Formats: sequence, C-alpha cells, structure tokens
Amino acid sequence: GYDRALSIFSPDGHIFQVEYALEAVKRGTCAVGVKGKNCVVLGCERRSTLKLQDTRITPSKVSKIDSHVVLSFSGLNADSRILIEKARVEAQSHRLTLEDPVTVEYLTRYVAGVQQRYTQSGGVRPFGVSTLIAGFDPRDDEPKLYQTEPSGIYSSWSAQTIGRNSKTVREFLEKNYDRKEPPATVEECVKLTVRSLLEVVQTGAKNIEITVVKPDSDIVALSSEEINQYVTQIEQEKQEQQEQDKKKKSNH
Amino acid sequence: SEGTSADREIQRTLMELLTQMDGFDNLGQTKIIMATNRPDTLDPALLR
Amino acid sequence: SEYDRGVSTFSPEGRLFQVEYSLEAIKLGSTAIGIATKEGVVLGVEKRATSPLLESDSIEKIVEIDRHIGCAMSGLTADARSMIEHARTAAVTHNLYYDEDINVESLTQSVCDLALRFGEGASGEERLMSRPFGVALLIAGHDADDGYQLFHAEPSGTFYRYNAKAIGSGSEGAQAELLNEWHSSLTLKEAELLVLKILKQVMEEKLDENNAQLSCITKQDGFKIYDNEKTAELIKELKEKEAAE
Amino acid sequence: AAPYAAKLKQTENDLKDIEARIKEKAGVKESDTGLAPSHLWDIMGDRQRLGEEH
Amino acid sequence: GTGKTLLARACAAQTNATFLKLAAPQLVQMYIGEGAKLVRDAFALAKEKAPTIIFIDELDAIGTKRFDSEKSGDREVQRTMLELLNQLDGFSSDDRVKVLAATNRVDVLDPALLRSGRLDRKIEFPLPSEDSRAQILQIHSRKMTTDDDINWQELARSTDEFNGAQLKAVTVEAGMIALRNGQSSVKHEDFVEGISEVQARKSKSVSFYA
Amino acid sequence: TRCKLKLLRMERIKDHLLLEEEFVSNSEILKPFEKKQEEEKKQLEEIRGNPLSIGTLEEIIDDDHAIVTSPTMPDYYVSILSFVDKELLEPGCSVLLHHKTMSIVGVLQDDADPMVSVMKMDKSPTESYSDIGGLESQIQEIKESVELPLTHPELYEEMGIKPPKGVILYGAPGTGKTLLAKAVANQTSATFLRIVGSELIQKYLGDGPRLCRQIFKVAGENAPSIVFIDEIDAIGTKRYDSNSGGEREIQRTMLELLNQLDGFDDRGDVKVIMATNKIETLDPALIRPGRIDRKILFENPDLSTKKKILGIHTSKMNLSEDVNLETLVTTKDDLSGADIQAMCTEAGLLALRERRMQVTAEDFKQAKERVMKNKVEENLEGLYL
Amino acid sequence: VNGSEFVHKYLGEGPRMVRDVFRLARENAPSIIFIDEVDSIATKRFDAQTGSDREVQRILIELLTQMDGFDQSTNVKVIMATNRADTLDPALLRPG
Amino acid sequence: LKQIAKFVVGLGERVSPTDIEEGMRVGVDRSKYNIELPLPPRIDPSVTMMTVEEKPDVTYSDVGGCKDQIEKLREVVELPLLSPERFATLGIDPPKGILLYGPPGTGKTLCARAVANRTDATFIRVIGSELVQKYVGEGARMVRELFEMARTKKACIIFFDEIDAVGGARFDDGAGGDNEVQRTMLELITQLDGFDPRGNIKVMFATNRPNTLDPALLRPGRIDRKVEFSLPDLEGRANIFRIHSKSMSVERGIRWELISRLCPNSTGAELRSVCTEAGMFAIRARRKVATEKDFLKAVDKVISGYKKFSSTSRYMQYN
Amino acid sequence: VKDLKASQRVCLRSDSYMLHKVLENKADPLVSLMMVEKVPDSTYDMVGGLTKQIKEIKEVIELPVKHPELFESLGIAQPKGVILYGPPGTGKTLLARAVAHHTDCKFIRVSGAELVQKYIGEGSRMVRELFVMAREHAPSIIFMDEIDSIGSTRVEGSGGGDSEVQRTMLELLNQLDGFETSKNIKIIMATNRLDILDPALLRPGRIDRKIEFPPPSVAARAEILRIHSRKMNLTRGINLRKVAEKMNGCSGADVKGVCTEAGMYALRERRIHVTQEDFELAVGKVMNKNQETAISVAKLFK
Ligand SMILES: Nc1ncnc2c1ncn2[C@@H]1O[C@H](COP(=O)(O)OP(=O)(O)OP(=O)(O)O)[C@@H](O)[C@H]1O
Ligand SMILES: Nc1ncnc2c1ncn2[C@@H]1O[C@H](COP(=O)(O)OP(=O)(O)OP(=O)(O)O)[C@@H](O)[C@H]1O
Ligand SMILES: Nc1ncnc2c1ncn2[C@@H]1O[C@H](COP(=O)(O)OP(=O)(O)OP(=O)(O)O)[C@@H](O)[C@H]1O
Ligand SMILES: Nc1ncnc2c1ncn2[C@@H]1O[C@H](COP(=O)(O)OP(=O)(O)OP(=O)(O)O)[C@@H](O)[C@H]1O
Ligand SMILES: [Mg+2]
Ligand SMILES: [Mg+2]
Ligand SMILES: [Mg+2]
Ligand SMILES: [Mg+2]
Repeated sequence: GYDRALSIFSPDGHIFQVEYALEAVKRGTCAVGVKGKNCVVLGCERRSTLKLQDTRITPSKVSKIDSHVVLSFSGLNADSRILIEKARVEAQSHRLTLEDPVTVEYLTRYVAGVQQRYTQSGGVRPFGVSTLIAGFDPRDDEPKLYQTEPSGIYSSWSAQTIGRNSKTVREFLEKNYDRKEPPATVEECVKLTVRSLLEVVQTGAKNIEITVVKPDSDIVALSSEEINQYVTQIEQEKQEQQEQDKKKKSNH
Repeated sequence: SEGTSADREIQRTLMELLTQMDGFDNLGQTKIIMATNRPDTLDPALLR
Repeated sequence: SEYDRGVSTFSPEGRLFQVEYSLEAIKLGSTAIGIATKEGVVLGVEKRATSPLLESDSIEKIVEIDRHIGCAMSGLTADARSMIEHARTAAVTHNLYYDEDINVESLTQSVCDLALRFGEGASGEERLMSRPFGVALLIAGHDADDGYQLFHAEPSGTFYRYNAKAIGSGSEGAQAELLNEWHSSLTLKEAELLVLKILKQVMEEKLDENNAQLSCITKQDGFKIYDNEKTAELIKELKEKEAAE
Repeated sequence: AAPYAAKLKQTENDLKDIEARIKEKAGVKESDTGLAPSHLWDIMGDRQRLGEEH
Repeated sequence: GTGKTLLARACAAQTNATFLKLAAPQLVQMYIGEGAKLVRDAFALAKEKAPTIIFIDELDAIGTKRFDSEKSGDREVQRTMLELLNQLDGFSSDDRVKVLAATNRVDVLDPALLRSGRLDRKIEFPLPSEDSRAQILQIHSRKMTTDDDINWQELARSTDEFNGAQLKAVTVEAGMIALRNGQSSVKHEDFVEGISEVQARKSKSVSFYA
Repeated sequence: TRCKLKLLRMERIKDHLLLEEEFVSNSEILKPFEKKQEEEKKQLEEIRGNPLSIGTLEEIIDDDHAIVTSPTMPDYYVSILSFVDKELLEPGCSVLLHHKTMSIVGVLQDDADPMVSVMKMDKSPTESYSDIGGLESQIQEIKESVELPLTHPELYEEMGIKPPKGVILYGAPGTGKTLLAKAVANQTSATFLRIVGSELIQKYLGDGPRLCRQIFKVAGENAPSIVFIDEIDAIGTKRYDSNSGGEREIQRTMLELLNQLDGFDDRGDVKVIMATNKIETLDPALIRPGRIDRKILFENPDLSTKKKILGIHTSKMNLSEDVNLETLVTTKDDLSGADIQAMCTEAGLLALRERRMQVTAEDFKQAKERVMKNKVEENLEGLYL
Repeated sequence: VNGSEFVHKYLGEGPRMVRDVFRLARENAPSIIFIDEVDSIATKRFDAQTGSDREVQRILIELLTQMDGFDQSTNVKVIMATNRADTLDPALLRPG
Repeated sequence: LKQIAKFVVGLGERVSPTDIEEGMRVGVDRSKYNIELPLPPRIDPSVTMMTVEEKPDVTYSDVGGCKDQIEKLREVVELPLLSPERFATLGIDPPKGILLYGPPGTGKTLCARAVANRTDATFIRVIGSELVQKYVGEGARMVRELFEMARTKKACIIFFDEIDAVGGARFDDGAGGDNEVQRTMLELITQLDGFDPRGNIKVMFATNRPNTLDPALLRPGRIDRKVEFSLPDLEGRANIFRIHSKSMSVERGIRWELISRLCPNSTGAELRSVCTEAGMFAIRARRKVATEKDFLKAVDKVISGYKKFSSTSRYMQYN
Repeated sequence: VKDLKASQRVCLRSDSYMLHKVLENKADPLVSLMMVEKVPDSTYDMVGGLTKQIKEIKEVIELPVKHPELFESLGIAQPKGVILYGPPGTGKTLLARAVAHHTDCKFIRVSGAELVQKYIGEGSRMVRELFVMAREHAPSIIFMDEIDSIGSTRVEGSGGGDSEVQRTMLELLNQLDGFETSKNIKIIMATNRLDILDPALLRPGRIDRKIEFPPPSVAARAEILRIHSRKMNLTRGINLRKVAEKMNGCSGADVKGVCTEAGMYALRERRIHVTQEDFELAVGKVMNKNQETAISVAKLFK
C-alpha cells in the first residue's frame, strides 16, 4: 500500500502524498519570516553554484504577488512557478471585482485552497511547496505573516522557518524571539532574520537575501552593501562573545 | 534458468544414450525408434 | 487487506474500507466537545501549540456558519475548508429562498450529501470528489420548532443526534465521563464549566485559555465566539470548584 | 621517536613474560572429581568391571 | 475436508472386506532401507483373504514429482509401491484386489503412477454443493441439541467456498456460543453467529451504519 | 617519557614476580600430600585405563546402572561405578566410558563442543569513550541499557522496574556503531560472547537451530553476560526463490533464535546487542520488544560530531602546526565517520610523500576532496535546480 | 562442453562446474577447451534481482578469471562459438 | 540391534519366555549374540523429561485485560478439562484444537504460560525446531514418540510455539531432503487425526503467520476452534498500564487515562515497554517517582521509533 | 599439555589414539585453491607505461607492512584496503598479479567465486576459515575478483537466493573490520565499476582508499609498445612510437593486441623481422572490435 495515489486514505489515516510533499520542501532553500510591530521581514537563502550562473537575469526566491503582498518559497523550483502565477491572477481579480487591495488573510486562503484542490483530486499531485506569504493589510498597520503547507492548511505564525534544515533554525528562533516584545525598529528585525540564516549558510552574505515589506504598500529589496554591513556587526559581536565566557570563567 | 532443477539432473543420462546409438551407423540393419510423452521437457535428442 | 485500495470495491464483510478509515482521521485531530443544554449548546475545542510561535487565536477550529448554526471541527483542516464552505452557502441560500433560519437537521443533511461523493461517476448525484472527506463536524444551533439540537456530521454521510458528543483524540475519555455527566437540569454556565472539567483530563498539555476556545449558541446572544479574557475567567472558576471538593 | 620508543620496545618484552605464566601455570595441576566418601565404591567397581556381564 | 477418508472406510463396510490402512509418514519407519520390506509385507497379507481394499492416504513424500529432494531409501519405497499396481494389471480382471489412493494435491503426486493405464480412473471430489451443505450441517446437529426454528437452507446460501470440515466446525461452534450465554436450547441465531467466528473475520465490529 | 615509565615500573615488576613465584610454588604443592590426596589419583588412573571414549547419558536405571549412547551406532548398557555419584549425573549429560568394559567413569567433558570455543572470546577491544568521537545521546542510551543495570542495580531497585532486555543498533553504512558495542564489551568486566550471524546458517538438517540455542546455554550458566550478534539481515525473513537448499534453513534458525531470546522465564539478566544494516528485510517478530527494549537510529556525523572524531584522531598525529581543524569541518557536509578516519590516514600519507616530516594544511585539503568523491549524491540540486 | 550442460542443478552449482572443467584442462594440458554455446551464458546486462539470474552471471565471472590463467598454461586457450554476435560482444571477453 | 544388523539370539541365565516378547528392549552380547539380561521398556525418556516442565507463575489476569477473546480461549482449553459436565449436557464434545494467531507482540506467549499454571495437569513446552533433530528420519521418530507419550496420559496439553518448521508448508521445488521436512510436518498431523475422538488430548499452536501452515493441517477437526487476537482497544490498554505501574513508584493523582488517548494502535508488548521506558526517564533524572510527564515521553519514543520502519510523518508538525 | 593448545591438529598412534606428534599442517580446500594457481611471475615492468597505479598500491599496501613505524607516528592506523576500478581490460588483474611478485608475502588468491568448493559442502560459514589460515601465515595480503560487470540492477536487492552469496560476501566484511586485533590484513579488490557492484561490499571503512587505472594516454601507450617489442624483434626504422599516435587504444590490453597481431604477420610470411607496414595493418584489427559493439547508434538513434 497505500501511497500509490492521493485517493487511498490508509488505515493510519494519512494521505501520503501530502506527507511526502513535506520531505520535498527540504530540497529547497531556507526562508525565514519574523514580524516586528511596523514591518515584516521576509528573507531567504540564495543558492550560489558557480560564477557562470548570474543573479541578475536569474530568479530570486522572493517574488512580489502585488505591491503589498510578498512571497518566499521552498520546494521544487518548477512547481512554485505556477503556484505563484495562479495566486497572482487572483490577487488582481480581487480589484477587478471589488476594487480593493487584496486582504492578506483572503490571499493566503486562496493559495492554500489551490494546494487543497490538488490534494483532494487524484488527477494531479499537489505543488510540493510550502510558502511564507508576508504583507500588510489594505489600510491597517497590523503586520501579517501566514504560512501555507502542501496540505492546504494555513496558519498564522509570528515567526516560522521552512526550507532546508528548518528545524535547526526554528529552535534558535523560538528562543530569541518574543510575542511579549517583537523588534520595534526594522533594523533589529532585519538582523534577526540575518542571525537565523547565518547558521545554515555558514560563509557568505551573498547567500542571504533580505527584502522588507512595510505598511502603505512599500516593498523594498535590500542591497548587498547593507546585508554585508549587517553580517559584519553580528560577526564582531559573536567574536567578542567568545572572549567574555573565557574571562567570566576565569573571573568566578 | 528458472525451471525445475529436477529435469536438469536426469538430463545427463540421455546424453550418454544419444552418443551410444551412433555405433550402429551406417549398417541399417539395427534401428532405433523413440517416443516422447511430455512437452515439458525439450530433449537434447531433438537438437542433434 | 487486499480489498481496500479502491472506494467502490468491497470487502468480505460488506463495508467500504476507505469510508471506515476516514473515521480514524478524526482521532488524529485535537479534542472537541459539545454539550447541548436547554439554554444553548457550548462548543469547546482544544488547540495545540506546536511552537509557542503558532499564534493560537489565528487558528480557527470554531467557525461561524450563520447567525444560528455554528460548527466546531476536528481532523484535517485541508478537508475542512471545502466541507465548511458548502454549509456556509447552505444557510445563506436557505434564508434567501424561505427567509427562515435553516433547520439544524436539514443543514446537516446538506453537509452529509456532499460527504456521499466518493466515486468518480455514478447514477444520480454525479460524483466529483475523489475520496471521502477526512473531517467530522459537531453542528450546533437552534431552530424555532425543535429548540436546541446538537448533531455530529460524519464524513461517512451519516448523522446522529446527540445530547453530547466528543470527537478528536480525547473522544473516548470524554465520552466515558459524559455518560456519568449529562442531565436534563443543567444550565449554560454549568455547561461551560462542564466542558472544561472534561477537557483538562483529555488534554496532553495543561488547561490555559490560549489552548481553549469555547463558544455558545444562545437565542439572545446568537452565535458568540469568546475571547481569551473571557475564557481565562472561566478557567479560574473551574479550579475554584475543584478546590472545595 | 627514541624518548618513548624505548619504553615501547620494553612493553613487547612484557607481553611474552605474561605468556610464559600461561604455560607454567599448567605445568602442575591438582584435580579430582566425584566425592571422597565414594572411595569404597571404587573398590567394588573394580570387581564388577573386571568381571563380564556387561 | 471433502470427506475422502469417510468414503473409503465406508466402501469397505459394504463389501465386508479386509481393509488395510497405510499413510505415507506411518509407512516409513527406522532406517529407510528397511522401509521397502514393509510395503511388501502389507501386500502379502492383503491379497490373501480376499476381497480387500488397500487404501494409501496423503501421498506427498513417497510419491513426489521432483527427484531433486534427496531420498535414497524412500526411493525404494516408491518402487515397491509400484509392484502392487503392476500385479493388478497382472490379473487382467483385478476384482479380488482393489486399491484406493488419496492425496491432497495431485500436482505433487508422481507422474509415472498416472502415466499410461498403470492406474485407471481418476475421481475428483469438488467443494460441497448447496444441496450437499444442507445435509452436512443437519447430521452433525443431531448429536447436540436440535431445534426446528433453524432453517438450514438459509445457512447453505450464506457460506461461500466452505468444506464439510469447515461446516462441522460451524455445528460445534453453534454449541459453544449457546453454552456461553447459558441457553440450554440452541437457536438459529446462534448458528448464524457461528459462521463468523469459525472464519477469521470479525463481524462483531460496529461500523458507520451499525 | 616519565608518565610511561611510572606505569611500566609497576606492571613489569609484579607480573614478572607473579611468574617467578608460580615456578617455585608449583614444586612445593606436591610435597605435603603423598597418600592424603594421592589416593583418588591412583584409583581413577587404573579404572580409566587411559584411553576413553565419550558417551551421552540417555537415562538412568534404578539399581546403579545406566544406559548410554556411544558416538558409534550401537548403544551399550553400562554400570555406574567409581567416585562420581548419580546425583552428579542426570540424563542429558555427557559421560566418559571405559575402553574394555564400558563403564561410567564420571563426567569431565561437561557438554563441550568446538563451537563453544568460537563463541568464547578472549580478545579484548581498545575501547572506551574518549575514543568515541561524539554522539553523546547514543553513547548514553546503550550505557543505560547494557552497562548500567549490572554495575548499579540500585536505581532499578528503588523504582522497582525490570532492566532493558536488549537494544538494537541500526542506521546508515559505516557509522561506527561497532565502537560503541565494543566499548560496552570492554568496560563491563562480563563474559562477552557473540559470534557473527552468518555462522548459524549452514546447510545440514537441523544443525543450524541447535547452534543458535547453544549461545544462550553457555550464557545463562556464566550469567550475567552480554551477547553481540552481528548482522541480522543474514538471518531475516527474505525470499528464497526455488530449487534451493537454504530456503528451509533460514526459516528454522530464525525460529529457534526467537524462542530463546523471549524465554519462558528468560535468562533474566543477559542483555543483547543486535546490529544490522537492512531493516527492510528484518522479520517482524524480532523488533517488537521483550527482546530489545530500545531501538535507536544512527545517522551520519554533523559539525559538532565531526570535530570530535577529528579531534581525537589529530592529537595522535604529530605537528599540526599550521592546520586549522574548524576550516575543514565547515565545508564538509553529509559524511560518515569512516570517511574522516580515512581522511587522517590519507592526509598523513600525502605528508610522507611530500618528503616532509610533518603534516600541513594543503596535505589535509587534498585528501578531503578525494573522500567526498567516494560518498556523494547530487540529485538534491539536480532535481531542484 | 555445452552451455545446456552449464546449468544450476542447485543454488551455486553453476560456478562449481567451471572450476572443475579448467583444472581438468590443466591436468591433461595441452588440451583445447570448446564451449559450443556461450550465447546464453554471456549477456551484456539485466534488469533482475533474483539469485536465479546470479547463477548465470557467476559462470561468466568464473569463465573470465579462469581463461586468463595464472599457471600461464600450455593449453590453447578457450575456443567458443556463438550463433549471435550481439550478446557476446568484444566488451565482455576482450581484446586478447 | 542399535547396529541395525539382525540376529537370532540364544537364551539367557534367568530369562522367562513370558517377559521377552515383541516391543521389549533386551540386552545381548556385542560379539557373541546371546540375551542374558533383559532391559527396561521404552526409549523415549531422554527427549521427554526436558520437553515437560512444571508451572510458570503468570495468572490469567496479566494476560492483559479481560477481553472476549481471553474468555473464549479459556472455554476451549480450560473449562472442559475442569468440568466436562456442561459439555456433555449441551450435547457437544469439546473442540480438540485451538489456534493462537494475531500479530507478533499480542501476548499469545502470556496465554501459554498462564494456562499451564491454571491447569493442575501436565503442560509440555515443545518448540518446533526441537522436533527437527534430523540424522535423516530420526526427527520424525521425535514427533511420533513425544505425541505417543501424551496420548498415554489423559488430560494434558501439548503446546507448540511458533510452528512454521514442522507444521510448515509444501513445496514442489525443494532440495536436500525437503521431502523429510514434509515428512516431519505430515507425521504430526496424522497422529492428531487418528486418535480423534481422543477426549482430553488438547493441542495448542502459536503461529506468527497462519499461511506458513499446511493446508492439510488447517482443515478443521485437527484445529476445530480458532481465535483471533488483536491489539487491545483503549480500555484494555489502560488496564495493563496499572498492573505494571503498581509494581513501580508513581504519582498519586496521575493520569493513566491520558496516556492511552495519546498512544495509537500498537502491539500489547510495546504497551508493556512504555512503563519500563517511562521508568528509565525517572531513573536518569535521579527522581524517586515517575511523573505524568515522563510517561508522555516514554510513548513518544517507542511510537516515533516504530514509525521509522513503517509509516512516517504527521500533519501535526505545524497544525 | 602446555605444548598443546585448543584447535591445534594433532597426530595419533595406532588404535589406542595415544598422541604421537603435533600437526602444524592443516589441510583444507582453501589451500588446494591457491596451490593450482601458484606464486605468479608477472612483474611490474610488464605493466610499465603507468607507474602512478604502481606508486599508490605500493604506499598503501606494501609500505605499512615493512615499516609500520611511520604510520604509527606521523599518521594514525595502517592504510586501508584498495579497490581497483576502471574501464574493462585496463590491466586490473594484471596489476594484482604484479604486486604479488614484488611484496613476497603469502597470497590467498582465491578466484572469481568461492562457491567452487563443495568438498566440505558449500561455503556458508567456512568463508571465515580463510582469515584464520591467513593470520597464521602472516602477512595476509588477500586478492579477490568480484568483477561485477553484469546486472545493471542488483543493488536494490536484499534478496532471494541472492542471499546465499550475500551471506558469503557479508561475513568477509565482519571478519576484515574484525574484533579487533589485525596482523596487517590488506584486501586488494579488482572490480569493473563501483556503480555496478555487489551490495554493501563497499561501505565505506573497509576499503575507503580507491585507485583509479585510467584509459591510456598516447604518452602512456608508447612505453607499452616499447617493452613488448623489446621481447620480440624491434620495428624497422623504429616507428613503434609513430604508430601510437595514429590510433590510441582504450585499454592496456588493446596496446598488447597490436603487437601480437603485428608479429602474427611475420608468422604468416615466416620472417625474422617486423616493419612499420606490419604495425599499421595490426592497429586496424583492434578497431574492428569497437565498431562491432556500437554501430546502431549512428543510424536509427533518437
Ligand atoms: N462431505 C461430508 N459429509 C459429512 N461430514 C463431512 C464431510 N466432509 C467433511 N466432513 C466432516 O469433517 C471431518 C473432517 O474431514 P475429513 O477428515 O474427512 O477430510 P479428508 O478429505 O478425508 O482429508 P486428507 O486430505 O487430510 O486426507 C470428517 O470427519 C467429517 O466429520
Ligand atoms: N565516532 C567515531 N569515532 C572514531 N572512529 C569512527 C567513528 N565513527 C566511525 N569511525 C571509524 O570508521 C569505522 C566505520 O564503522 P564500521 O565500518 O565498523 O561500520 P558499522 O555501521 O558500525 O557496521 P555493521 O552493520 O557491519 O555492524 C569505525 O569502525 C571506525 O574505525
Ligand atoms: N496484553 C499484555 N499485557 C501485558 N503485557 C503484555 C501484553 N502483551 C504483551 N506483553 C509483554 O510483552 C512481552 C512480549 O510479548 P510476548 O512474547 O508475550 O508475545 P507473542 O504474541 O506471543 O509473540 P511471537 O510471535 O514472537 O511468539 C511479554 O512478555 C509481556 O511482558
Ligand atoms: N597495461 C598493460 N600493459 C601491458 N600488457 C597489458 C596491460 N594490460 C593488459 N595487458 C595484457 O593484455 C592481457 C589481457 O588483459 P584483459 O584486458 O583481458 O584484462 P583484466 O582487466 O584483468 O579483465 P576482466 O575484467 O575481464 O577480468 C593481459 O593478460 C596482459 O597480458
Ligand atoms: Mg483423509
Ligand atoms: Mg559494526
Ligand atoms: Mg510468543
Ligand atoms: Mg581480471
């Protein structure tokens, strides 16, 4: 049995195609979401092969679904393309009908619905892709981050890690982050995302990509200069940290 | 190469049989007739 | 065994195996309890925090279907998305056609008719769902000519009326207690604290308001989903009640 | 590796000395099976054993 | 469980004859070169004081088709089995000495024993028919308590691919459930519950409509 | 030099001393007795005649006689004679027989077989942690199951629960699960059998399951013991095609192995270590528990683990002067412990070849690329990208 | 010898037969070893995972190592013939 | 002789013609061939003293639960031996055999040990690979001799544990004496058959697969009654944790009810392993009791390990 | 009895079975196996043309036996067993043969299967007997052929009667790695591919050194022609380097195949010299073979 289609329920009550989709997520690139209280930072790992691959004509892992909603992804690179396109045509159809900017909540349900559609029928597999969808609501400054899974279950998470070796980032993120007091300033928010991706990239600040989404439909993608500037400060404080345990131990 | 090994054991006996009737040629006075009773085996007799 | 892969497709006992297997999906899910009382039906649920980064009160396990029909859910929330939508449409078109608040009994049947599509082609209703659903509901409301009813929708398309019914992991244990704890003479404050007494015992973590979410159907208040401040107050009163004893 | 290599060479000599105990130890033994009070039965047993009915 | 053993024993009662029974693991005893004396000894007795039936049961290891499974003494046992058949052919009309044979699978049975008119007439006992099932339950029931509210036709329809062996167990089972409850008189209800405890299925498990 | 000398001084003097005293005393045993212990020796030598045959004791017969089975085909009717009493003998025990007229001498074989010599290990492994490079949690679990109940029963008393009856080790190839088992075997100070699981399998009717049964027989008597049976995918349930001899054999060995391990009151204090490499051929009635009472997954090293394996190995290699350890472990991804063991031996080798009396940076980096070739998968970024 | 006569009568019987045949050639050396059919014995590849298929392979592994020699035999090395040219190619034998 | 050469042998020195007859062991000279002294009857007590054993200390209350299956298993074996009165008056002769099947780790072994203790009659432990003791046809005389010894006693249980060897299945492709493998299987089944009606020679079989079982053997009236055993339902689980935890130190005002909701369907054996493992966590913590928390961990480890072999993953890793 | 040890063969006298003498000779089919094959007289010089292959096998196998000192100080542990791999026909058996001459240790070749011994029955647990007999006669340089060119699928198995030969394969590995004493046991393997290999023969501690023996270069091939001609009669006008460029072989044995064919022409005519023209005709015979194998990949492909 029982993983040979999506239409067998199995006596352990799992639809295998969804369970196996999750293991495909691992193949893609780390992606990390962290909300502040005036920003959401959405950052992802950028894979670098060789110098003969570009990063100009070559697609980033952060994609604009509109002008106030953003998306980063993990999964098969092929799968993700259609997932993003269909989500985008919905985002525009929403202004066509209502004439409103899309609601963050409305959008995430639409993308989870598409994966859910695929998952229910047996004529297709689902998109083997989990995404994190960041954005701000049409007029409120309340920061929103939601997550989707191949299953077509969405949740809201204040911070979440997906992609390659997600769990080891999750535990660090769980500790440092508070929902009692998220970062007040975009600058510390950005650096926390950097701290999370530091672990899994090892060398490079050209393997960390930062984009910020803020209210009033501002999305900006940050420069290699600024990211290198953030990673060096982390690198200096970390160097210092090692020295302090060495002193403190002698001192007591 | 996936048939029974039983038939393979008893194969050898016939190979001594087949070679033996040769001594009679080309005196045609003594002759040999053979009758099969299985389509399961294919005898090295049909071959030579 | 060797008779179980298809949904058509029997089975020396005579049962559809695919249909029975979806029963087992409901136990995977988080515990949900409902208790009908003559003052309203209380739908409490459990939520489970995998990380204390999953924002508890943005996951929805109680949802509004109309102003008088509510649902709680357990099982796959992938299957609950289509399941719920159907019923939200049912209540809204019924009000459109007849102006009357949908009857709870008929609202169940609409859910369960949709549950029935298994095949990929049949005579009669034309089947277009590729598998049985993987979600149960507790359906709660109040109609005007039969009072408060509490139903359980099954993904197998059968409906049992109940006085009280639990689904989820803690279904067996809750069900055992509620056999000793239902009465004709219970009241809605009493129901509310009844759900929490049963709930703490069948939750793996501990009873907090973050991991609880109760709600009521009262004719006066309509469908009211609570807050955590409200839910916390009730928790503090459960603990007082158990202290005396 | 002279400072410590010297001491290594002596360790192999020790291995042979322990081996020589295994041989030595076997050279004298003392054993006995049965119990001491069954000594009278041995005496009987020679008369039956010698004899032929078995 | 088609009732071969039964029918051969009975066959012998009718004709009032000298009945010798042999069974392929019984026949072989001690050193396997002493196995050949025993076949011969048996048939020496039989032909004298005729009529007779020599019935050889379950032949699945001294009448193997393969010659790969090693045997050197149990081979001589097959050969001395063969003399007997030969002397039936040796009488022309072999009225005096009748032989019967039984085996569980005839695919396992040796091909040279069937080959030619060395042994004649091969008789296949199928699964009981609906007709045959009705009769088989009744007879066994006689021995326990018997009630006529039991409709035996109802039972015969329900069972599919059942042997007489399997039905004796249903008759006995009907008695086990009945005693358990403490009803000193069997019902039809008990009997219907006896099909699904002899079979490995559970029909006792509530469903989504039960 | 001073540290070696200090150990060397004590162990040579005493051991050399114990040797010399055995020489003097051995003579000296003999003189006290000459008719006070001598008598039993004279009576045995005469009755035995020196040549003797074995028999197996079939049964006793009441009148001081017995019936025995010889290794030759006839049985014989013996009389019970000599010092050895018939409360020291029961059926199922081996007996010696006298040449001329077969007679019960006594027992001295004590059901010996040449397979007992094979079970019985005499070789002692290295091996303790601090030669085990990481896997802290994995070290811990095998110590609590196998080392601990024997050394400290106190904790098991206090709680009042039975001790683990085994453990099963499984994971990726070459992970060095073998060190941990060896480490358990050294530290305990317990009788360590084993065996390979490919040694119970033969081709001779019914000898195989009796060899399985024999291991437990020797362990239960010399309990507490630990038994390590390697490679259980040589004794799984797997297909066997047709026209094979081994199709029965594999079935019977496994069956006997199963009953003894569970017990019917069990040995009750013999723990087992099973190791294996294919869990898709393992039978289902040997990894359900009461048999084994943990099951543990081993996985290939990661950064912290690698640095430890590496860490021990480099300190036993001279002059790593310009060698940074951290920079190598960083780049390395998804390797076994086998591969890092190999990289130290290879890197030293390149240092020899360079005509250099010391290791370098560049000696290590070259060796590292070589062993990455060997263990590689690329369909992760092949599929993705 | 024949290829109908190089078969497995038992599991692992196939390779036993080869070793006897090439020892015997050495005993009576010089001698010419003739195999009539090596068209069933030699086949480039399989999509199989049974030891039934491995019996056929081990004849060829054995055939190769034995031909070769280590005694540097006074034999006139294996003469073989095949009706086909496309299952016994000069990439299974080869080149000399 | 036990040389298997045959002789006409002279007289003894006190032998009677009324003592030495067919089926009696006698001793003769080893080179002269004359009886002088006769020998005792039989020659099977060598194998039969070890196979029989006295009573283990397990009770039919652990055997876990209080299942319908346990009750019915007691009816087939124990009740008629104890009392045939009910059976004769109902008008049934008791089922002769009974099959113990179910996934391995269901505790058919708990059943074998328990029925021995209750019975107050002789219980023979027999392993299927202690009947294979071949020297070529010797293994068959083991089956025969052992069966015959039970049939001399009247009210007795023979129990075979995990037959699949001797009670195997048939081949048409076998090798090396796979006929003698069949001969030993078939030897058992015929003697069974033959004695019927026996009363009170009762056969139990534990099989880990009922399809590695001869189709001739499986045929009812060797094996008239068959009981299926299963993974205990939630209640049966709850009961069994309390037996084992009575023995351990635990928290007064703990929830065993909670541990069963958490645990999914699983082998009864592995249900026993929970309590042991929970205890392990209390042991390394140095705590002198076992919390509710550490049982939660103990289920989690066993289940999560087991999932590794069969069916992975959940959707409640984010949900 | 001190001059005796358990599992030491001992000779006996008459029918008393009084001990006579001690047998330090132990007669086994393991031994007869090696006895037909003898000590080989292939030398390194004949595999001359590639000396890199000869240089890595020397360092790993020979050098730690003769001088353990270096690797007990500078490195850690005796360098592990090698597996020879490369395209078919390169010279991988030839290399093993050559090494055997130069080391002067006891080899325990051991041909292409081990199921070739059925004098004590089939090796199911007598495979392990090999290690014991080797350990005594130490150094234990072992050579094994499991060429494994056939069966593109064979690694996914876990097995039918694959199991018998796998049980033989497996028990080798356990014994090798051992428990834990060693007497410098080294296993040279020769094999066709490592992609087409016996499952779990390499994993990867065993055997984690690897030696590649590549397809020869023209610079390599010229030397191979040179040495085969020194035994024979040289080319006239010394064009033996000149022909190397015209066709490159694809193996070391293809280089050999030119010379044998070339000197065959001299056999037809019965001349005492060879010439350039003989060498040229000879290359073309070797190419016929590359053509016979693949020809349909140029016509009726994709
Ligand atoms: N056709 C039948 N009519 C009456 N009873 C039957 C019949 N078939 C089977 N039985 C009952 O089942 C019991 C067991 O079947 P039985 O031993 O006769 O099988 P068989 O076909 O002769 O066996 P084998 O193939 O093992 O030699 C019989 O003793 C009888 O009580
Ligand atoms: N943690 C470690 N510390 C030191 N050496 C290591 C470590 N891990 C691996 N090794 C080295 O690599 C070898 C690889 O393990 P090995 O080949 O014995 O396999 P295994 O998976 O334990 O085998 P099997 O399934 O046959 O029991 C070890 O024996 C040791 O030499
Ligand atoms: N129902 C139960 N209650 C209590 N403990 C149990 C129960 N079932 C199993 N166990 C425990 O698990 C151990 C192992 O299971 P056991 O050996 O009894 O199984 P089985 O089904 O007879 O297996 P096999 O197929 O290997 O013969 C028992 O000794 C006992 O400790
Ligand atoms: N590199 C070489 N230098 C010189 N002669 C060579 C060289 N390689 C091979 N030879 C010669 O060519 C002969 C044939 O080698 P062949 O190609 O058949 O070898 P192999 O690699 O051992 O094969 P297999 O994989 O079939 O076991 C050798 O026996 C030797 O005489
Ligand atoms: Mg019959
Ligand atoms: Mg190991
Ligand atoms: Mg059992
Ligand atoms: Mg070769």
